[PDB]
Amino acid sequence: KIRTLQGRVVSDKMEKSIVVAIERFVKHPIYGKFIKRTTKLHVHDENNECGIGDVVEIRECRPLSKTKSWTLVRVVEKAV
Amino acid sequence: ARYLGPKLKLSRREGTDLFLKSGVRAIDTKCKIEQAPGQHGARKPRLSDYGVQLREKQKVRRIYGVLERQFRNYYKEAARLKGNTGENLLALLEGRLDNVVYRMGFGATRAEARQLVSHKAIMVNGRVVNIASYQVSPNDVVSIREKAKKQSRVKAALELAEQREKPTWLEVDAGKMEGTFKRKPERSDLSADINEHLIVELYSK
Amino acid sequence: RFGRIVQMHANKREEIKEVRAGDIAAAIGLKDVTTGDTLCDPDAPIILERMEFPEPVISIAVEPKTKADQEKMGLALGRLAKEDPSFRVW
Amino acid sequence: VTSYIGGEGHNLQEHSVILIRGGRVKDLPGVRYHTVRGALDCSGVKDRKQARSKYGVKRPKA
Amino acid sequence: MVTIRLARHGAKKRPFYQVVVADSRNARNGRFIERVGFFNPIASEKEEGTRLDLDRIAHWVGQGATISDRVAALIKEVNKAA
Amino acid sequence: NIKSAKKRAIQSEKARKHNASRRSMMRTFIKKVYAAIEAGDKAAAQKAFNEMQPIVDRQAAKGLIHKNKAARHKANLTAQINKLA
RNA sequence: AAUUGAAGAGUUUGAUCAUGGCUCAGAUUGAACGCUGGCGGCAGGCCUAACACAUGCAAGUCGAACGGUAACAGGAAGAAGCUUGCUUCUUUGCUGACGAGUGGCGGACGGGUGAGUAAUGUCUGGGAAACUGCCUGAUGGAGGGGGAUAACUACUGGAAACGGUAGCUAAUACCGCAUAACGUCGCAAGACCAAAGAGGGGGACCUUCGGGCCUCUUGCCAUCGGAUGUGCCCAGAUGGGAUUAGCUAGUAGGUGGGGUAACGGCUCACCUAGGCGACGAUCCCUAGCUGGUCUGAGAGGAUGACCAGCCACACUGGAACUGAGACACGGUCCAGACUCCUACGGGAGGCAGCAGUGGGGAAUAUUGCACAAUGGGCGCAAGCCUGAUGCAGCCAUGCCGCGUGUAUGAAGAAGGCCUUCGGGUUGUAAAGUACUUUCAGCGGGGAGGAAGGGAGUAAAGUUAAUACCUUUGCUCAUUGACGUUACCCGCAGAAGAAGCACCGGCUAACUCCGUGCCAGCAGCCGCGGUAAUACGGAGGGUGCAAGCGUUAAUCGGAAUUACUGGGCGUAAAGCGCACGCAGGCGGUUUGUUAAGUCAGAUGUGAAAUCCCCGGGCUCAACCUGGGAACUGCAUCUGAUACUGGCAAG
Repeated sequence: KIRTLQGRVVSDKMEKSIVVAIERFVKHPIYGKFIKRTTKLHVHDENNECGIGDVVEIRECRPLSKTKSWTLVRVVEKAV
Repeated sequence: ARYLGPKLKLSRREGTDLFLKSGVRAIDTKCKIEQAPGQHGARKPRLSDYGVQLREKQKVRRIYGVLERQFRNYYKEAARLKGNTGENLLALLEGRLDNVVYRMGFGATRAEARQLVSHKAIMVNGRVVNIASYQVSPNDVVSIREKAKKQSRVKAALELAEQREKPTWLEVDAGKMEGTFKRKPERSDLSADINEHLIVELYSK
Repeated sequence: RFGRIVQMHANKREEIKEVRAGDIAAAIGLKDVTTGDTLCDPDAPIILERMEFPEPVISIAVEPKTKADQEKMGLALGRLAKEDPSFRVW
Repeated sequence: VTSYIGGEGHNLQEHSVILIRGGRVKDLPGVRYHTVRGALDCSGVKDRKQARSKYGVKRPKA
Repeated sequence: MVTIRLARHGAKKRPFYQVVVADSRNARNGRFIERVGFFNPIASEKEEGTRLDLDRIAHWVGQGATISDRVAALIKEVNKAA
Repeated sequence: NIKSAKKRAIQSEKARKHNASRRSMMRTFIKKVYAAIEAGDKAAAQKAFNEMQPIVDRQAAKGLIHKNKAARHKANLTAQINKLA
């Protein structure tokens, strides 16, 4: 297939853009305990679709903005 | 950097003879061995464990005159290879040129032996070599230069060394000095008064 | 050696690559040369032309402003020790 | 800082460019260095024919 | 202009070379694309003195490489029939 | 310094004198086109765009302006006029 | 075959066991210093002030682009000596060559340094919206004309640097025009864009006697790809401080114009009121990063010199030009500071390029030799240039090899140091005897590092031509900086060549004399108060060795930062106690997902370095073959226990 992430929608107080958060359960280098290492990405999407709290397939693309360089594929798990 | 000092004084510091001044007087009479290395060597110490490791390290050193910097290289080399480091240390040390010169009987003492080797009078395997720390590789041969042959040092080495035990893993021509060296030196084919775990324990730290 | 050769028009430097007989030039480098030295051609016959050494006359003394300049005092006057024949240091 | 003057009979004075190497002089409180004799204006010791690598005495002529 | 030249290794008076494919602008012993074979000029009598990777040198030809002087001469010294 | 490749200085000065003139020749033709787009009269905008097109493509052959920049300036003009009329 | 690998001791107390720091035994160094010092090989050699720099060199080449020729040598009609062809010279760019210039290509590479830089960078693994001289493959063309302008000329300005004025000739210089396509733009139809000629040989036709004509060699411009390099985006990793809590205002995103090789707030206009932050934002201090080096059993700790990749800077700060590529070390312009020339008007330059200097400092080299080999620039090539590089010099700084002799030799010498005074020890150590004689000193031989390239010749190509050019064998004469080389052979002779530290315990090794808490020793504990194995001097003895100690430095030992691998009642340490958000962890059952996890595959993990089995310098250090390794990371396909997410109980 192609490189695509899972993420979670965080900051949608703006237009045609979203800051997603993707969780990384990495292993600590020296202490061996798994830490919930967060990662936040300015991700471009199409016209204002979703809200907060929904897992969102997102793939790498052109640098559409200064920071936004990823594209939202689809919205999964709509909730309250 | 060789040793260049009074010779049997090391043997009286080690008690026994390490065959360092064999020569014509093949009996150690004018030596007063064991109880007089110095003005106060007429007594005995409690001789701690560090000392008994060091004095044993000194004996294996003094038969072949290996300086510590050169000596430590063998321990780095023996532990590098396979097998036992106690066995490998002496095995690679037996391959020294003056050691095989002595084991084949071309020299009656190692100082007399190395004087032949350093003055490039030995054509080992087809090439004259003047550096005594040359590894005499397994399954080989060693010849002597004919144009510097038999100047009364070789014949006296031929006389005395044929009275002394006739070594095992090699063959002496005994007519015109054509030494052949065949196999790997085994732990059982040794002087056996030396120990080995005294050395490799000291060199761990 | 012979590093660089200069014709020396009153402490002005023009480069000389070859010197003939009878000309004056300055040889730059020359670590151990003294006054009136007979520089000859080696791997060849060696010549000599030097016989004179003039007189010293009045000896005075000195002491610098501090002792931190005393290493330069022996050096800079030692720098002057190489130059003049009739100028000694005690 | 302070420093210790090893040996005996030093020709030191009010100003002398000397050289300093570190080392605790434990019996002296608050002195942490040793002047190396064999250096600059702090000259060598006399009658120190033994252990002369420290104190900078040369080998006697023979 | 990627070339196939020599890079000098070894000690003083006892040289050694490994013929390498590199970008010609770069230094001699520096950044190279790929080592392809080696060469010994003081190759004492053992048969191994050169082991040239002939097929990639033939492959780099199609990619537009400029085979240098002695590198081409070593191919003429170590022929294409042996 | 006084290296004898310092003619590259004056070889660049006559080069820049050649360039900036011909560089402005391009830009001024773009100004005439852009003035017509502020004007809006179509035939004046079309003919000017049909005038400077041989001028733009020619300097691409001389390499003073990159081909894609020259391709951009074609795509700039025709997009502005078509949305106008 | 490729990790066969981990020690402890002294010290609190009258004595003991612990807790617990301090210190030593080991290795290592870009080391300095003290004393000593014979040679060779491979190495390394400004760590501090990115402090300021004198001088010589560090980047030119092209005549196969062109007008020309200022030098040099020529055939050359001739000049004059006058030994009538022996020569002094005048013609002359018509030859081989060639400054000064126009033009082409390079100079953006190599070489240096680590100030800045805590993330614009770097290492790792991926991506899409590009550009890419030279080298390369394919598909075609390569028509026809023009105006100036150096150079150079006549005048003239200046001390030079450098000009200024009026004429003048060429170009593979520049500028149109023709003519376009698998090219650019455009929904489309269509519109528009390029190019240059030089060098060799010659049958025959034509020769305005140049040439055209043919062939060959090469260059040229357009389009789509290769290769290489380059710019760019994204995820993670990449220091110390919270006595650094809020931070930001083109700042976070949209839209449209412009910009950009290409993407984007890149840059403005207008709108939206957001973006980053406890997984540490912002701020201050320090620092180039990495492969790796050192140590360690390993995990980690310290570090980033030399060699190699990357990045940044080029006197300080700012900007742009040119060009394939620079916001440019040895380019331009401007501002500032600092120096140099001067005729006083005006100009010139940047060692953080190789040496070299003053200075700073404990601390570091020669203004050296050759373009012979490797590499690079330009060129058809020959060749030219090359402080890259190869080499030489100085310096034990380091690692490695070697020597200063061997054997014999007892009156157990003399002498010294002792002596329970009888002897013992130094010590077979010296002398003397007989031999060996490396390296050094000296005289002769002697590799290889050298492949090429030059002229000729034969052959195959080659074309209308047996010519040219190209390839191929072939012969001759040659190419060596280093370099009286590596190495070898002989001569004379034991002869030119051994020190430094320690000796109370730790720790291998003791007596005597002097000295009396003095003089001093000392890493720690501690010695010296008149019998000191610890102080200094002898003698003796031990360690190490062309080095040996001292200091500094890092890890070790130190399980005294404890991830592997520590503690908290009294030894240092439970907040005085409680509630509680973030956060950490979380009973049990089924279903589901595969994030974590594990298995297999793939790409990569640059080379070197490190390790193993080998090979070459006589050995070794050292150079070097393959392999292993690089324990990682990313992607892809699976397994469903355990942990997590989700749904239900």
